[PDB]
Amino acid sequence: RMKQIEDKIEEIESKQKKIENEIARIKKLLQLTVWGIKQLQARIL
Amino acid sequence: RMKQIEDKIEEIESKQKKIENEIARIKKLLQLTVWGIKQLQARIL
Amino acid sequence: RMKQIEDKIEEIESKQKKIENEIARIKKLLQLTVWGIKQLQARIL
Amino acid sequence: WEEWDREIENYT
Amino acid sequence: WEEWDREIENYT
Amino acid sequence: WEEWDREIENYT
Ligand SMILES: [Cl-]
Repeated sequence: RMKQIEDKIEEIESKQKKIENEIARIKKLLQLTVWGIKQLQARIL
Repeated sequence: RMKQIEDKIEEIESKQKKIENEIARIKKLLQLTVWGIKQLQARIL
Repeated sequence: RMKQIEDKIEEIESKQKKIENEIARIKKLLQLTVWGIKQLQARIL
Repeated sequence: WEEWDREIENYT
Repeated sequence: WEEWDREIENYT
Repeated sequence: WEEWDREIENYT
């Protein structure tokens, strides 16, 4: 019961890293869409 | 002490599913804002 | 072994709050890029 | 652009 | 658009 | 805008 609970946590920790890395990419991806939004504004208005 | 630790993990796992589903929707939502950004560029520049 | 497993979970829970708060900000941030996308469309097309 | 807009409020 | 822009760097 | 576009599919 102990060991399996430690294995549950490894999984949780593993999935959490995945989450954090994806979020990092989402934030940069959002940085880029912001640039484009603001760029299109300059040309046009 | 064992049982409550297993209940903590159920919660954690539950909140983690919520997180992953929200992120899925955020990625598609970002796919859509990308389309619109690029579309507006074509018309204008 | 018990105690350290409870400390692992505190960390996990701590990192999960961070994740949820970041996601909240990402969703609002996306709300804003949507506005701008749609706004630029009106002016132009 | 309607699909685009329907999808916007859909995934949000 | 200033609120829009203030909010941009605000939530980022 | 190419860097912008290269980066788009890059981080996605
Ligand atoms: Cl998590």
